[PDB]
Amino acid sequence: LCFTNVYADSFVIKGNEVSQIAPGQTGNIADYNYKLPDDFTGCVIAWNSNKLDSKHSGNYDYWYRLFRKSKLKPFERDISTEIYQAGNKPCKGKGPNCYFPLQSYGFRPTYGVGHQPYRVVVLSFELLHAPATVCGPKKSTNLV
Amino acid sequence: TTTQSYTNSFTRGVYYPDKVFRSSVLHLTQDLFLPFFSNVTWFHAIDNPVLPFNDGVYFASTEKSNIIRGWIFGTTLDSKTQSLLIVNNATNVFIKVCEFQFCNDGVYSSANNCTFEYVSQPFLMDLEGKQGNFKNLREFVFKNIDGYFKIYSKHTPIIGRDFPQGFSALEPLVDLPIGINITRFQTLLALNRADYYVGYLQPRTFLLKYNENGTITDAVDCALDPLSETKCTLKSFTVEKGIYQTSNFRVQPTESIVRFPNVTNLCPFHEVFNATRFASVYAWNRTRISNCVADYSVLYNFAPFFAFKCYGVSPTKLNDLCFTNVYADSFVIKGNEVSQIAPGQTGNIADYNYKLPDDFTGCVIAWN
Amino acid sequence: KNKCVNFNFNGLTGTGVLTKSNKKFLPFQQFGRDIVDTTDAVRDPQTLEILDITPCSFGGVSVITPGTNTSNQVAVLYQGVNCTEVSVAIHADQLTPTWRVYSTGSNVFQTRAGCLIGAEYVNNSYECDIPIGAGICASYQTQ
Amino acid sequence: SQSIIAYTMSLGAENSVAYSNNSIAIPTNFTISVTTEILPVSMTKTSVDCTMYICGDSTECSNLLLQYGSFCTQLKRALTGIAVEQDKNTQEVFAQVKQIYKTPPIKYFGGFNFSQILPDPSKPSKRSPIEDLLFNKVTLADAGFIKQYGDCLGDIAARDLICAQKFNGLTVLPPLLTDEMIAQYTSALLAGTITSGWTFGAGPALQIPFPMQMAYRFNGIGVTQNVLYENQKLIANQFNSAIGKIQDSLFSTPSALGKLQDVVNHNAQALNTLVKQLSSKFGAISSVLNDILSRLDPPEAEVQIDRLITGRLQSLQTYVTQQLIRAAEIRASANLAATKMSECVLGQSKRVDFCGKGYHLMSFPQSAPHGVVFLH
Amino acid sequence: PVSMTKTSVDCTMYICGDSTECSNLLLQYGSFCTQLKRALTGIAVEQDKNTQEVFAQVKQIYKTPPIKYFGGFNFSQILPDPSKPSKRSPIEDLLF
Amino acid sequence: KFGAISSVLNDILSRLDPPEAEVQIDRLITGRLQSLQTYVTQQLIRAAEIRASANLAATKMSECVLGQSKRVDFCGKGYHLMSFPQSAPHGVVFLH
Amino acid sequence: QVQLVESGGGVVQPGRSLRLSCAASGFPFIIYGMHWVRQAPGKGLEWVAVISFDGRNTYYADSVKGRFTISRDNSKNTLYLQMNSLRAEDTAVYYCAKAEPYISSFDLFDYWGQGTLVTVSS
Amino acid sequence: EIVMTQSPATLSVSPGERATLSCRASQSISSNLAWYHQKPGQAPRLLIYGASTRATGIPARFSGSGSGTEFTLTISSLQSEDFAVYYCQQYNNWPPLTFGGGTKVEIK
Ligand SMILES: *[C@@H]1O[C@H](CO)[C@@H](O[C@@H]2O[C@H](CO)[C@@H](O)[C@H](O)[C@@H]2O)[C@H](O)[C@H]1NC(C)=O
Ligand SMILES: *[C@@H]1O[C@H](CO)[C@@H](O[C@@H]2O[C@H](CO)[C@@H](O)[C@H](O)[C@@H]2O)[C@H](O)[C@H]1NC(C)=O
Ligand SMILES: *[C@@H]1O[C@H](CO)[C@@H](O[C@@H]2O[C@H](CO)[C@@H](O)[C@H](O)[C@@H]2O)[C@H](O)[C@H]1NC(C)=O
Ligand SMILES: *[C@@H]1O[C@H](CO)[C@@H](O)[C@H](O)[C@H]1NC(C)=O
Ligand SMILES: *[C@@H]1O[C@H](CO)[C@@H](O)[C@H](O)[C@H]1NC(C)=O
Ligand SMILES: *[C@@H]1O[C@H](CO)[C@@H](O)[C@H](O)[C@H]1NC(C)=O
Ligand SMILES: *[C@@H]1O[C@H](CO)[C@@H](O)[C@H](O)[C@H]1NC(C)=O
Ligand SMILES: *[C@@H]1O[C@H](CO)[C@@H](O)[C@H](O)[C@H]1NC(C)=O
Ligand SMILES: *[C@@H]1O[C@H](CO)[C@@H](O)[C@H](O)[C@H]1NC(C)=O
Ligand SMILES: *[C@@H]1O[C@H](CO)[C@@H](O)[C@H](O)[C@H]1NC(C)=O
Ligand SMILES: *[C@@H]1O[C@H](CO)[C@@H](O)[C@H](O)[C@H]1NC(C)=O
Ligand SMILES: *[C@@H]1O[C@H](CO)[C@@H](O)[C@H](O)[C@H]1NC(C)=O
Ligand SMILES: *[C@@H]1O[C@H](CO)[C@@H](O)[C@H](O)[C@H]1NC(C)=O
Ligand SMILES: *[C@@H]1O[C@H](CO)[C@@H](O)[C@H](O)[C@H]1NC(C)=O
Ligand SMILES: *[C@@H]1O[C@H](CO)[C@@H](O)[C@H](O)[C@H]1NC(C)=O
Ligand SMILES: *[C@@H]1O[C@H](CO)[C@@H](O)[C@H](O)[C@H]1NC(C)=O
Ligand SMILES: *[C@@H]1O[C@H](CO)[C@@H](O)[C@H](O)[C@H]1NC(C)=O
Repeated sequence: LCFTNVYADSFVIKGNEVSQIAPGQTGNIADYNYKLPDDFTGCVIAWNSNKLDSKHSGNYDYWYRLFRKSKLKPFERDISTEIYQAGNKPCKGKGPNCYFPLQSYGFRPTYGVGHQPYRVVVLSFELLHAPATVCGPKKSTNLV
Repeated sequence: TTTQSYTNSFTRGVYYPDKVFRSSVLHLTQDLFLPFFSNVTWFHAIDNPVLPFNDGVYFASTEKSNIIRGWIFGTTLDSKTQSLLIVNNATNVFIKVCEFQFCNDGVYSSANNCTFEYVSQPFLMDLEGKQGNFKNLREFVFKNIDGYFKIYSKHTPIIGRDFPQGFSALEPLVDLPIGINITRFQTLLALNRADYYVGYLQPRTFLLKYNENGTITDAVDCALDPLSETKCTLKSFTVEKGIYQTSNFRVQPTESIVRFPNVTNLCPFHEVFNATRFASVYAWNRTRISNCVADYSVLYNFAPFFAFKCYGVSPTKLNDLCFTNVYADSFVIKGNEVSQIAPGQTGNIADYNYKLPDDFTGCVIAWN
Repeated sequence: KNKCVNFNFNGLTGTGVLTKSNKKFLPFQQFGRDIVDTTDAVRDPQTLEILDITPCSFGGVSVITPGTNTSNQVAVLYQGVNCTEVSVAIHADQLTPTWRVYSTGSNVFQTRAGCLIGAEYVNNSYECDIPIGAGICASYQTQ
Repeated sequence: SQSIIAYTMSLGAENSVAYSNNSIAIPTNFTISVTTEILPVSMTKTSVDCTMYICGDSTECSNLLLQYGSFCTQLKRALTGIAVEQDKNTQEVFAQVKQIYKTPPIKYFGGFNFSQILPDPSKPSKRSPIEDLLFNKVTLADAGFIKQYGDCLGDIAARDLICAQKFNGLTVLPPLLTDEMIAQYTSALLAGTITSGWTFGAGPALQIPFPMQMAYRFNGIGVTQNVLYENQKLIANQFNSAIGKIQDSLFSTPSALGKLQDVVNHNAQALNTLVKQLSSKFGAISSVLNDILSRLDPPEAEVQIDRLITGRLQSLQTYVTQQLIRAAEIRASANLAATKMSECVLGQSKRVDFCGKGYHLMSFPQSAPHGVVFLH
Repeated sequence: PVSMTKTSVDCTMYICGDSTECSNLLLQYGSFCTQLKRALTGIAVEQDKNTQEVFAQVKQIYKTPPIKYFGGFNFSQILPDPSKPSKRSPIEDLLF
Repeated sequence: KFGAISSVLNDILSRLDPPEAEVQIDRLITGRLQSLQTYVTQQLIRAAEIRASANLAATKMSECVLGQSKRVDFCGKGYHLMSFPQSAPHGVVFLH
Repeated sequence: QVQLVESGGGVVQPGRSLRLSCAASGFPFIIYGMHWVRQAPGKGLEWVAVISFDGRNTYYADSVKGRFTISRDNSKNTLYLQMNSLRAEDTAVYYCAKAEPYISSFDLFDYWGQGTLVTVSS
Repeated sequence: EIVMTQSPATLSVSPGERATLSCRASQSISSNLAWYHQKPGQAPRLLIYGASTRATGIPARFSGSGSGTEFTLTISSLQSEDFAVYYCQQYNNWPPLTFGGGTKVEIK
């Protein structure tokens, strides 16, 4: 095939998130962290990686968001540290009724399969009858 | 002591199916209506038999002032299944779905586990023109479709003889979601100081004529005579002179013949169940069963089973399925090991002698 | 009331205009319908009054233009709408057409097939040139 | 004393003739009979609209419909052609003369009474009593030229068929020629044919006294003018009696105008079925678009939305095809009516059983709703 | 030609041979083939009217005189033949 | 597209697995066939109207050209004398 | 008093047909379902067929399904059982039993008829 | 199909004492079971419905108990009209109808 441009998005998620990650799905990751378009034309790749995101005594380096004002548009990022507002209190901080938008995605070498550090990269294409910047191995013959 | 004479229901027992206003329309509905001219059971009073309840019941009664208080519904009429009570006193009503014990006559003797107590205006409205000749006739309709006990009524001192002939609709009164299970019906009597007309509803199609204020002036049954369908196929109440094609007719089949050339198609089931040297579990003989018709009655008569559990198929449903191949692994084993042999199990046999896969589509048979 | 409004009456979602009615609703009745199963009346939950529901205003627009080499003036005909209803709609700017034809007052005509805006009226009679409808024809004529 | 019987049909009264080598039968008296003939000329002009019918003010449904191609432009041309064809049918049938003539102020045409068919000044519609009977015996479900918008809220009771059709976006357009100027056309034609003879249908109108026109029609049927000139009063009285009795024949009969009523009923029934098809699920979760969009996920709701589209559009296609067939039959009838008018009215026709049973003399046109009525 | 064969095609029997579920799902498409039945009925009535118009042009049935000598013209090939039970001319017999 | 992923068969056959490609293929077939059916139906209607016009033209030629017609307003306005035919692309023209 | 009397039984050859009847009186027959129950000699009771209070719902035992037909006539207070293709094992005595709604539509056989014998032999 | 096994095939007791009968079900039927009385040559008579409720017009000497799959029928005092065959019938599974083998009670 011939693709005009290819977009690669890479992120580490948990086991059930692999089932979650798909166009037009439900869940906190699917609505606040990463949303694919309904007419998605591409591939998603998942492989288990428990040797790079795990160590003795744990590793809480990764992050994920559960609190956002509205849904996430497809292919739109929302990196920010704004405390979610509960009700009408303007609280700016952690604790009562004013929560941090994002929580730890902490990983350890000994979890369940659904809780293992799954590595996920998505591939997105925009195939149509158009010019190409990406191609495949095929030699060009002579014109007759 | 009561009688069970028979009378003709005439045209009666039409209510408002829905809560939508119509004016000068001939809307056609499909629901549970009491049929047109038919037989109803006319009772008397002077003991209180328990009539059945199915697909609703039509109740009618004419009386001077009051001799009948309420009704009791539900199953087993005891302290094991939920029941009803719609007894009506002189001022109010006592709708409650509860687990009364029994009374044999201060109508209940237990209210342990029950709720949904309801009270409202009295149902029975009685008026007299300074004389008792205005025999108040009351028509009630109950049904229990998708729970939601509906009650319809229409109170009018009609001419006074008996079940009358003039048309009369029924206005809903209450609609409460009890929805437990109703199979019986009984009527309470007075305490101390010519009725009981009962009809049964059936699923039919009716054509109802509407007035211009939203009342039902008339109706036509769709299955009573050769006519009454002509008026339905070109929906109207006046049909001109002519010939109209209404519907079609079809004869029904009577018998069923299953003739075949030959059908024994013997399976080795006998050869696997009549064996004398069933191998041990450590070396389980596996017999391949193919090119035969699997009748499970031959397995039914040969062994007085003690464990005929099935996982992928129903034990009742085995003669209606076709299988590509059948494997019969036979091995004599101990008692507790019979319960041990099952998908997703553990033990000295489930791990070292014979392991059943978690996705096992078949049945096991154990007989002493 | 009387303004084209959106309503959500207990599940009923739709647009329309609501007025008083002289219905004879039974105390039990709640809704309204007609021959072809379309809602046409609703009992107000409060004050127990029957309010009818008229549809919105819609129709077709037809531009009656002369030959394009000869002029560039055109006239618009809003079909099936009283020309005071459309006139306030132009004034309130709530119509789907974003193209607005001038309304000089001398160009108004309430015909029987709609109302035409952009052409003036006379009281003479000529051979029909382009058919408009309901005994009316238009033409390009020298002043 | 009343019952239903079954019999075999009788083809007609048993009669025999008396042929012989030398025998003739020559009539010595005649009679004047005025029959009637009714022909539809046009039907109700309707102009359906897509999008609104299939996708009620929904952007997503419109976007989904856009993927089906040009299935909403070919259904907006058939209806326009049908309407233009109806207008052409009316123009051909009625507008046969170029100049409008007027009946003379006095009405004495040699004893012939023409008041029943002539316009009545007292009535405000300027129509003959016979036209009035034709009008009052035909009921129109939709006149079209009503502008009934503004009284759906004033309907007070449940809305009728017209308000509901407006609710569903199904409109009707008014005819170009109103029923008043059609009646004026018929009046001009009748005055021309009863004053100037048959000359006005060919060239300039030349006046001719009515007894002389009757005599030359008699001569055209093969009987000399002497017969008319000898018994003018008898034929005048017979003409008056026939004209008087056709009015009672139309008044007393249940329905002699069944064709026009059938046309109206067919159109109304087709519209009613098209409207009723809007409330069927076609195999989806529900028949309401606004409900299956707030109960279902967008990526899946498309499959349920793409059933109403096909059901509604197929219903619309059957409606338009049936309308085209009806238009073809109506056009054939209109062409026959135009030929009959041009032959029997503007002259005398020799074709047998064409302008009524028997030897033809004249014919008078009358206007009827969506049709014409002849008096042979 | 004057008329064609009248047909009365039946929806449920054609589409769903005595199958309750198939008839029930056919009922889901609304009044679709009711128009088809009405159209076929109209076709039948139209054919009957066609043959009536073409043939029943006279109201009194005449008969030929017993003697057939019409000045030398021999019509014996078109008038009905009494010997034939159907009472049809030889030309009609060939046509049949 | 008629609701498929794409309107080019060669594109939708190399961008989907065969078991799933049939679902998208079985929409183009139906759209194309409904378009074809609509075309053939309008063509039949047009052919009927053209046949009616051709029959009228043949009758007019046989009446006005090979004789003189007494019918009023048939062979032109006024008393008829002759008619001359002229050929036209997909039609005929008379000179009354 | 309620009386259930059966009739129509007798001797028959294999492969033939027979019809039984059970007349009912003394109770409101039209509002109850009825049952046919047979008992082969030396064996226990066996359930055969059932018909509802109007007639739309009928169920059959697997041993007689497709051969036995059950019907009623409310206008005469009689119950019928049409039998076709009789085999050897169909020799028994048949009882018509009134039904009384309990837990389900019909679970209790309250009144039983005297029954009639049917035997099949060559 | 729920099969219904009669623990006592045949019972023999003299008049006066108590007789106990047992009937078992293959699956759970709650308290849905009935008992019938059947003398040689007559029509069956209902005794107990619901496994614990006595039928109308029946002396108190009849009683039953049990739930699930194990059911018992008890007669306190046997009499001259009690020596007959007793059948236990299930009705929890409404679609089919099954009966027990039957117990014969006879004079010792
Ligand atoms: C031809 O037929 C006419 C009626 O069809 C006859 O006229 C009648 O004349 C009598 C008087 O003689 C009237 O009373 C009657 O009402 C009718 O007008 C006419 O006489 C007749 N001609 C001949 C020669 O008999
Ligand atoms: C022509 O025919 C008319 C019929 O409409 C005659 O009118 C009649 O007028 C009288 C009263 O003079 C009414 O009683 C009658 O009902 C009818 O309307 C009209 O007189 C007549 N005129 C001539 C000259 O024949
Ligand atoms: C009219 O024409 C008939 C032809 O069918 C004649 O009948 C024929 O008569 C010949 C004998 O000459 C037969 O051989 C033949 O089979 C047929 O019947 C008929 O005679 C004739 N009649 C007159 C009066 O011309
Ligand atoms: C800008 O738009 C892109 C594409 O939608 C989105 O990913 C990004 O987050 C936006 N910018 C910021 C700072 O949010
Ligand atoms: C009502 O019962 C009588 C007598 O039992 C019977 O003649 C009549 O047919 C019954 N009515 C109906 C509708 O079956
Ligand atoms: C009737 O029952 C209601 C409900 O409790 C009660 O309030 C009222 O006092 C009762 N009336 C009589 C007369 O007992
Ligand atoms: C009470 O009755 C309800 C309704 O039948 C039932 O759901 C609930 O389990 C019962 N609770 C007890 C304690 O019996
Ligand atoms: C009512 O009976 C039916 C049939 O046995 C059963 O499926 C349902 O659960 C019962 N309802 C209740 C509330 O017990
Ligand atoms: C009410 O009870 C009294 C006292 O026992 C008795 O005399 C009277 O007859 C009873 N009334 C009725 C209607 O039973
Ligand atoms: C309907 O309303 C009208 C108008 O008030 C009234 O005259 C008529 O009696 C009413 N009819 C009924 C049945 O309510
Ligand atoms: C198979 O069994 C049938 C039924 O008993 C019998 O008629 C048939 O003869 C048998 N097959 C052969 C080939 O004999
Ligand atoms: C073995 O077959 C014989 C012959 O029919 C039979 O009597 C016996 O019961 C069978 N035994 C088993 C265990 O199948
Ligand atoms: C299966 O193998 C065992 C080996 O001991 C043998 O005893 C038994 O008869 C075999 N079963 C068959 C051949 O059906
Ligand atoms: C424009 O149209 C008018 C119409 O009569 C014509 O006279 C004129 O010649 C046209 N212009 C050109 C350039 O042909
Ligand atoms: C134009 O004619 C109308 C009659 O159709 C008349 O009412 C009006 O006054 C006339 N206009 C003028 C300016 O006279
Ligand atoms: C007519 O003349 C012919 C001559 O042969 C004769 O046979 C016939 O009888 C005549 N007609 C009548 C009616 O007498
Ligand atoms: C439009 O015409 C007039 C003038 O405004 C008035 O009756 C009303 O506004 C409209 N007509 C109707 C019938 O609503």
